[PDB]
Amino acid sequence: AGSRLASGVIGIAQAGAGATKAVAVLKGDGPVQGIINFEQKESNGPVKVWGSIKGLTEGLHGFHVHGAGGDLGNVTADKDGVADVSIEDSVISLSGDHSIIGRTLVVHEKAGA
Repeated sequence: AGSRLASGVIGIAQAGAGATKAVAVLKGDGPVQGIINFEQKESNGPVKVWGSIKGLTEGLHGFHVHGAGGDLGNVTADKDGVADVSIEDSVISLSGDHSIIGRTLVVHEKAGA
């Protein structure tokens, strides 16, 4: 039994004079679905990750971008199976050589734990 993932590619939403936005539509097995937004005002600036994921078993779930420097820790799903996400991370970026744009966001469907 290898780990089942819900995942989605991180796509560009907007550009500005430095400001970037991106979205990942997460899709997995059964009812697992979510939308995760990413925002950065300036290059090399902190990245605000926010959104929510539904259909997850209650508990912790591995949550990260597939690739180097892509660990965002875990998200916590409540008894409804809903995990609200709200992280600010300066490791990841939406520009440069390690831009998470075009890379795949994944969440472990197996709880924590």
